[PDB]
Amino acid sequence: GSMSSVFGAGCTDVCKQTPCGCATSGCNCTDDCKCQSCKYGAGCTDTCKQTPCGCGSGCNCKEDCRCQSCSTACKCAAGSCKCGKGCTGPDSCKCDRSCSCK
Ligand SMILES: [Cd+2]
Ligand SMILES: [Cd+2]
Ligand SMILES: [Cd+2]
Ligand SMILES: [Cd+2]
Ligand SMILES: [Cd+2]
Ligand SMILES: [Cd+2]
Ligand SMILES: [Cd+2]
Ligand SMILES: [Cd+2]
Ligand SMILES: [Cd+2]
Repeated sequence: GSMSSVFGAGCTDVCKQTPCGCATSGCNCTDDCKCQSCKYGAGCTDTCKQTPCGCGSGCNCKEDCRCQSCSTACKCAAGSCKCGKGCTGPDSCKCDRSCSCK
């Protein structure tokens, strides 16, 4: 129940590479980047990618995490998701822990 995208809202051509070059040439993408490959390392942990997630109440991520399973519930509610997504809730949120809302 989500958009089938591997990109965010402003990815570089380096992200459009193959393999993804952001892990070689640096990352410069947006907070919506659904690319588990470039933003990894400085955002996640080996406990998050376990699928669904092994973090839960025992997280070991960085901060650039886009998962709402281990990240704490946003204060988004009643139109309080100013990033522009407008999820207004952690369950609807698909942003990261350092986004505009959070
Ligand atoms: Cd990207
Ligand atoms: Cd990428
Ligand atoms: Cd990137
Ligand atoms: Cd994570
Ligand atoms: Cd997680
Ligand atoms: Cd985590
Ligand atoms: Cd949020
Ligand atoms: Cd959101
Ligand atoms: Cd957001």
